[PDB]
Amino acid sequence: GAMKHREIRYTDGHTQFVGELHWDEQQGGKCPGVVVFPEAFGLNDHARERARRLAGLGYAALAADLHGDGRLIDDMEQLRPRMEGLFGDRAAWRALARAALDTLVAQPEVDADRLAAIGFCFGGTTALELARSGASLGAIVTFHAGLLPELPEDAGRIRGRVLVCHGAEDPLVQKEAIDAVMGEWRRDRVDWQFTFYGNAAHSFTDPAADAHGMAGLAYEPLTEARSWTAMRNLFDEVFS
Repeated sequence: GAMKHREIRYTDGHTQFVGELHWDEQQGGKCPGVVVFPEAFGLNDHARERARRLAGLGYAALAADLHGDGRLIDDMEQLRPRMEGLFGDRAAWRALARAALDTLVAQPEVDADRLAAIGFCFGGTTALELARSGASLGAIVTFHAGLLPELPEDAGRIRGRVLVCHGAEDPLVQKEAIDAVMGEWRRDRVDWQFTFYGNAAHSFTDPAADAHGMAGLAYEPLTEARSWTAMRNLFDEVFS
């Protein structure tokens, strides 16, 4: 195709964010938009590449900034404090996620009636927070994402179809948290799907995972391909 990208600067009113929009310049009219939330490191090459791949499918994809000013956490001691600060300030967490969605919708390439969010690890958790906020999203797909309970007011506010792609060997996802979210989605009759991929642990979509913290984080190319296909099948159902 004619894949392009451009820097997008946006804000939640507190923080200045720097994302990246990927799109196919050959596409005719408005196309589905996908927000891409990265791992908790922040907007990195892994997330940019997934936005690029989405543009190759005919979407307009915004790789989102989790931290502000495009900042990329490389000191692993800083990861947990940032994530826990967002766990304890769900309003601020949802505001930065909603700012990314609003910025995506503001782009001339994007069909506001055909929107999705995906996320990797903490980015997937972020995508589910965006769905729980009641944002207008047709589909949400998570990849090796941590899960946590809803807020009470979130009941019935998920409006899209939900697909969780989970590594069955992932030590970082709490089994009680899986039970919790399944229970929320059963109660509210969400159109939800949850796939256990037996081969896979945490970070199974990242070829660069095999560096990090060894056992528990590992690239799994078969699960990467299968889960990407499952995402594409869901998007085709919702968007075609």
